[PDB]
Amino acid sequence: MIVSDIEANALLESVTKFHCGVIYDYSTAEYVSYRPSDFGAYLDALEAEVARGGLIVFHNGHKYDVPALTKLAKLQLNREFHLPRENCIDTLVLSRLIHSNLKDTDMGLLRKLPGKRFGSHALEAWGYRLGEMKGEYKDDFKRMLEEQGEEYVDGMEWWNFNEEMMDYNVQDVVVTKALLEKLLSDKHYFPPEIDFTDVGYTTFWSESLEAVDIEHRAAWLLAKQERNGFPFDTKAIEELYVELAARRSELLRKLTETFGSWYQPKGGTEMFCHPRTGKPLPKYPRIKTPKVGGIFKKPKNKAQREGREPCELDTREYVAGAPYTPVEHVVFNPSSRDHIQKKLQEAGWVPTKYTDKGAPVVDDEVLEGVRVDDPEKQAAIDLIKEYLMIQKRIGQSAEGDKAWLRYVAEDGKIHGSVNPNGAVTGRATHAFPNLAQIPGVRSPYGEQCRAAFGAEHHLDGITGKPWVQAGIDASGLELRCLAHFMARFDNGEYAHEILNGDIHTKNQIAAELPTRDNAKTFIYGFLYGAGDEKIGQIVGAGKERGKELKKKFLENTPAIAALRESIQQTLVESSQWVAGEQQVKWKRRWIKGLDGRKVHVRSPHAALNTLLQSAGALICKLWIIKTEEMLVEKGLKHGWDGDFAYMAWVHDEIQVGCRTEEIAQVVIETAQEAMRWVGDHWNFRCLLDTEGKMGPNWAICH
Amino acid sequence: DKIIHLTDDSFDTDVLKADGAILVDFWAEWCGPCKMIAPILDEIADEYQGKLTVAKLNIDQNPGTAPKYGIRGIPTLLLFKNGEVAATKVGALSKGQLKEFLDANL
DNA sequence: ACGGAGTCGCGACTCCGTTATCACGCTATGTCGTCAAGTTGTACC
DNA sequence: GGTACAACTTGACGACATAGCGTGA
Ligand SMILES: Cc1cn([C@H]2C[C@H](O)[C@@H](COP(=O)(O)OP(=O)(O)OP(=O)(O)O)O2)c(=O)[nH]c1=O
Ligand SMILES: [Mg+2]
Repeated sequence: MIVSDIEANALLESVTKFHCGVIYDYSTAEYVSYRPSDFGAYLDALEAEVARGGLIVFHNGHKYDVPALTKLAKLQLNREFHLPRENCIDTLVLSRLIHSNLKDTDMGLLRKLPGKRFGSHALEAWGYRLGEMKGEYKDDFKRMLEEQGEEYVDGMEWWNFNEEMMDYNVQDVVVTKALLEKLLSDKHYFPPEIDFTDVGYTTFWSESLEAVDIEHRAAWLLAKQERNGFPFDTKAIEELYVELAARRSELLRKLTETFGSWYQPKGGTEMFCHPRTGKPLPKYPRIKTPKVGGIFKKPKNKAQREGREPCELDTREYVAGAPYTPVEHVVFNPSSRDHIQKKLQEAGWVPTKYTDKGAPVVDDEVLEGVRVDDPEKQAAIDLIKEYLMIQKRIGQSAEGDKAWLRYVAEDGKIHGSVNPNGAVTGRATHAFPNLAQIPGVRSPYGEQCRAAFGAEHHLDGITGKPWVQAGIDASGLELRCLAHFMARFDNGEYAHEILNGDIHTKNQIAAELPTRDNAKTFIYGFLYGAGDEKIGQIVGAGKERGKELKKKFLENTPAIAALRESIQQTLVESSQWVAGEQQVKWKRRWIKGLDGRKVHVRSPHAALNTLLQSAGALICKLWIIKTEEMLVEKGLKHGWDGDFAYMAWVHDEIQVGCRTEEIAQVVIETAQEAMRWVGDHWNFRCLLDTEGKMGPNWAICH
Repeated sequence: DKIIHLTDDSFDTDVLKADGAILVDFWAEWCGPCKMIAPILDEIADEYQGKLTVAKLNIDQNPGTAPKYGIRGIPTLLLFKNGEVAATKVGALSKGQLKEFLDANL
């Protein structure tokens, strides 16, 4: 077993030089210092460690270090350097797996961290947490440039190898070693009876918990998805941007000819009091009072000193001791809720629902609810809502900071990172290109936004053909998970009933709801315990109707209350009552999942969510890992030059860009067989079903 | 009355070519230093009656004139020598300060 | 733990309740640090 | 009379922290 770390000149898109690599070994207990010319010896040491059956440990090695070494080995020596999967261990994945809750424990320690590392899984953050940090290379280089005198550039420190970078790499290696020993000090996720630093790779992957293997296979597959990427349609996005900009100018002209301008009291600094006594009054907006001013200036001449010649007049137009109201000529901005609320007060409408800071609720429900006497403004409310929607679409598409047109690289492929663990419940999150924010198939222009996303925009590298995209989704995931949990209460009757037709369609017929996704939203809100006002807001009716539907479904399915009572008596000790808070004692801060993780719980009425979301996330994660493993072992090839590629793993649904429709059908059948394998492996008491679609883009695949 | 309340059209037709010293107040409903300075202006309208023109203008009910003259702060009293702007001061003055400001311009 | 409300024999006595949930993004707006430049009291030859 | 000077003040500008609200599963 060795622990290594590298140092490149740039990120994955611009890496072209290997600076230094430091190796520590347990069999020698010595530091192995290298040079920029020792790149071949570094690769030979790694290949010897793989051939000896050892384990090489990096920090975030799956996303950066392994493909960086592969690209450097290719572009320098033209030698195929491809390390195996099981001989690589990440410390970031183990840290995210063991310490899955940093926000509820980082406070009380901030006395250590500088402040910017609050809830950070970086390598320097653990260097401050383990009290082993001797400076920073970036701060040292900034001090160096300020010592010489020339200006600072953020990229110059990754251009030249030096002893400071060498010692920084040594510090990174020893922080990685201390962090690895701290994570191997665990007892639940790792049995301490076997010294894991002196075992084989098969012994290490077999004598630990299943969750570590699941997490590392998921990290390897997500790194493969990152180096794959997702296509894009630049001309269609630019045509949509021009169309939305023209319609935005059209609606801005309509709203500026509908409404008018006014004055805003923004600008006051000092304090106003009662002119009779001196008591402050909160019934006035903020004003300002100057401190220097008058009428006549200082006497400079002799007759000015004698009062004969009048002095110079007050040019600055302010007098010391005259309070005024500093205002500005605000123009009506329809992207300002405050301006919309001001105009609705001036139209004669009385707001009802308020927030915690006095300003009333301004959303689509109350904009449908406003009924005034003016038909022109009553029609212009719809133009306000359409302007807000188009402003949201443009801010998502191009004018935002995290813009698609700003993040698409030169290959036309979107490269957006994905955090594997992410949230505390185990469900994965998405980085700065957020693929979850892409609208659905019924929002206005979201059909065109999904039609601009497809696998047909990448031609073949040899034949030059548009590919075929395959999308596979699961239906009733959490509901069949709930059936699996409460089968031991209701003798499997709900699990037998859920396989008879679509459960969401049957609930839609039973509740008389307009759309299937509205039925999904309602049954999820009833599952996770919504209030009566929230149920009435979803169903579009009153809280009496909400209580009627809640009592009807609760008397239809009585096992849910028994399951909630079982959990409440399971992990919760007691519960006190504050007028504004709720003191609840647990003495059990976590719930064991399907694999055996310590999934942290936040709330006693969210422990059910903590159970079910973790169950669905683990099912989907091991499902896609098994699907990838089966598609490898059946004889296909993963990648752009091969046959298929993974490009979308947002939530409970994959998109696979195959080569032909027969290959896509093989992928769908393989995903179905992998889903049945998971349902047989984890002792699933019901049947799991998938649904695969075959279209050129997301307009057909979903 | 004592202080003539004007509109935008009355301002444009009876201020710019009125041939006299015209003092126009700019006031809003929700403030408030104008409520302080308004009895002072009512006293000056009787003290200096027969030598200048004292008027008031609402910046809320007349949205034309105040964006044309570009007012950043209210109250603000503008002295009009033959209609055009000659001298002005921003704030809520007192009676003696306002009398000194009028004596410093005549 | 006091508001909402079921109830004792319509006012008050007394019993129940109390969250939809994890992610990210964003334009608006108030706070506060930083700075360019006069200025106005001011101390002394 | 004169002359430097030094904190005060006014105005502008930029980084930063919420605020509901909007997307998805
Ligand atoms: C849509 C939605 C999902 N979820 C959670 C629970 C769901 O089981 C999970 C994914 O939801 P879905 O995948 O939309 O539910 P589904 O699998 O039954 O239907 P479909 O085949 O059309 O995809 O995310 C919510 O908590 N609130 C929501 O509004
Ligand atoms: Mg689904």
